[PDB]
Amino acid sequence: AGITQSPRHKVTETGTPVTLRCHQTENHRYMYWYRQDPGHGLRLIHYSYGVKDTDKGEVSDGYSVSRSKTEDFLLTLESATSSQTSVYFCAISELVTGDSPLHFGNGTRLTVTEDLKNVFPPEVAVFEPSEAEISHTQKATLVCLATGFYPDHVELSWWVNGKEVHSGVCTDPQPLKEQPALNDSRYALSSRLRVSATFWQNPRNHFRCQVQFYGLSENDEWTQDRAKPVTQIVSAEAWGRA
Amino acid sequence: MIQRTPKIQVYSRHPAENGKSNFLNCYVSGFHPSDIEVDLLKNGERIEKVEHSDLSFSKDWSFYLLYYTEFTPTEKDEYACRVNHVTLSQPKIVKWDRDM
Amino acid sequence: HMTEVVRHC
Amino acid sequence: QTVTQSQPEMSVQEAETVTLSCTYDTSENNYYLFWYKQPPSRQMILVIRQEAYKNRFSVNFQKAAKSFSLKISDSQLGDTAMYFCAFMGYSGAGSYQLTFGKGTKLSVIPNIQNPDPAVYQLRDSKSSDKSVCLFTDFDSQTNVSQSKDSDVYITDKCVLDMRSMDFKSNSAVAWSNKSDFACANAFN
Amino acid sequence: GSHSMRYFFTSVSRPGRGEPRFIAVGYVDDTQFVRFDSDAASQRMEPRAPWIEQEGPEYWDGETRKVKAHSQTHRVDLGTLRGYYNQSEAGSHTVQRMYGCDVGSDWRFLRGYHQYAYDGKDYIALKEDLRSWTAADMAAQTTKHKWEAAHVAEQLRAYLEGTCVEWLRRYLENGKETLQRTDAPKTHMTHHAVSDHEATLRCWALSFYPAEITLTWQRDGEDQTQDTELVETRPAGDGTFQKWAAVVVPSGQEQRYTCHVQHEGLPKPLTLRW
Repeated sequence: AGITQSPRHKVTETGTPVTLRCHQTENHRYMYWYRQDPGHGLRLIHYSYGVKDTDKGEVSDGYSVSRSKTEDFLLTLESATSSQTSVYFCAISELVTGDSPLHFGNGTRLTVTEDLKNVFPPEVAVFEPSEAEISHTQKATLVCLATGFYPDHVELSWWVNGKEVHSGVCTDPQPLKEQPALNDSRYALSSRLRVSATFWQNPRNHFRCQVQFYGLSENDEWTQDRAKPVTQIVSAEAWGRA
Repeated sequence: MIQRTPKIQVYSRHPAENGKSNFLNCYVSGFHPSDIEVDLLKNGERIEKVEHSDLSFSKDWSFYLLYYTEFTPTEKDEYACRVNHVTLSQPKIVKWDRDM
Repeated sequence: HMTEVVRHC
Repeated sequence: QTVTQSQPEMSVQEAETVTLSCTYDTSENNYYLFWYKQPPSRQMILVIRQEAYKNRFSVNFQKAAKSFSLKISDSQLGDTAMYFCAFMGYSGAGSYQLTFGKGTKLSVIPNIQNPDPAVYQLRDSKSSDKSVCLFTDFDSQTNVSQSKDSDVYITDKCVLDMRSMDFKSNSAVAWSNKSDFACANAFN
Repeated sequence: GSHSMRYFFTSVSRPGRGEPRFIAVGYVDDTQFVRFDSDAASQRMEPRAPWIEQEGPEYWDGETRKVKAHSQTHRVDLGTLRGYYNQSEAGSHTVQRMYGCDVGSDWRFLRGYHQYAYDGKDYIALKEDLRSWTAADMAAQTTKHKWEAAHVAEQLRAYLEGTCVEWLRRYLENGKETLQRTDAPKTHMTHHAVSDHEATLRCWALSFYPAEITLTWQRDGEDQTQDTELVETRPAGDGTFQKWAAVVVPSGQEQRYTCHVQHEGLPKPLTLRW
């Protein structure tokens, strides 16, 4: 299909302007910006029937679009509001029928923080399998706990002897709020990886929990003493124990 | 595209009987594009309350409009239709002749 | 009675 | 024009069949309907298409009823997703665009062959005096309490699949910021 | 006699002013009965003839929905066509659409049509048999493929063959006093001397309905085509029409020339002499 949205992840201070870029290679006439929000499905923000031809969707207000060229449909927020924390989807269509459907891009997670200082990278800790579990089930469960991050733009993955694994893994579907009473609470997320007792007890086996984090860019101001909460990987690890 | 000049016809709705209420029509047809200024004149000046039909067009695509007003004809009073359109060098005036 | 069948050219 | 998914959430046992409802409103003779699958990747994946004029997944298109139910037979665990119904006009309201329903989050539930519900205290690999509580191996009917205290955090359930051993197990995790937190009491 | 139902749509872009002008009017033979104007305040399909007023809310809400669907389609089409022809945003352009159905004396379906023009020239048109398009240009060829993909001709044909005639039948019934009347031409001849040696004979036909008429001049029983001038048939304003044909003739030869009038409400054609 061939959409790319830029950027894929973004944090923006309330009252800043921000633009989302939807790019197609297809030369298709019809482009769309929808936002996805719990309890509303996908709602149309604006659309474009062709070059320099744009009109308003049902959630128009707060957002402008521009269709300079065919290939690009740009979504712009003059003055960011917290209500505009959402997941943004671009869509493309040649004829808009059954056989020429809308094709969606992969989305953009944008959160509107009250302050860039509120952005923190995760800390990551691996917890070793409980002895009682091994002698009770002949299996071992590792837990990874990524805590303190904001916004909730992370990808957690397990690595065993330098390869990613999926079997035996399961990660919270949604992160948890550490301070639920803060509009800008920092987030926590956990995951389990489960192996045989045999596998855990083999000291040759290396286990790494990796948490990819999406944070500020080079172009973002940082005046605080703590390191800049840049896009980074943070990891914790454990060796098998005999 | 071919711009087409309007064909203009000034005439009354019913046969004109001096001292009987009638309607003065100016029918413009065969024109393109659609934008057109049309005036009904009483002695070389614009009448104010002039109605017009809803724009339509013929098989050849050219447009036609009827502009019409109410009036009673006198023996002495001159009536005309003033038309301007992208295809004219200057406003064109066609006198109402009831004797056609 | 008009038609519904009209589509972008 | 509007689309209605009346059930925000639904469950099915693995290998069994489930039907997600969808109705729509329109004043037009011709139009198109769609089902999109949204897995945790967040991608919007087209699954069914239907033109009004005229495989585990099937639709029951009842045009007079304005109903467009999606049936998933033989549910895999890979079918756990949010499913969206979408409407597209021909010339009338909502033509040249999609209008979505609110979605149905489908959870496909595995059978726990040998339940063995137990709470375990794990310790940090780094000398951290920090610890975590794992409640695992409970049967699919077990609902995990929400955190009584705000100092204690408890996750939703989560099913892992140890493909190698044809084995599935549920777990949740609980930690506390407080010192002297006991794992034995975490889930009570 | 035969009858028709025809709708006419005109869309005129106005650069620098916002939305294009959109006007729609609907006719049964030569009687307009509905209209929509993008510039009027109602934004509703409006009645223009007494007998359509009997239709209740669902008819009006429907036609308003439909006419707006046309309005929106044209609005896009102006932009699309400009691109098809690499024309600039500077000039005003026109899209026109006309479709309808004809029925015979038996009120049974005779023919249907749907044609579309940009800037006063044929762009694309349904063929006689309502199964395919005639697209002369490359731009129209592009449109033709889009309309094929969306089964436009299949669905139009169903409309034109069914709905179009069924509602014409209904209109003809509901307005039978208006629509089914035949008003025969009132005829007369005028005479004005051009020069010493020529005179104008003008053949007049007034207050006739329907508008279809033929006026022919005749010298010595033979059909005149030389010195003969026929104006556009023109509305009186009371639901009747007028037309005249003039011929320049040599003085004292007037009685050589006959005018011939043909119209539905004349069993025999009229031969008028001066």
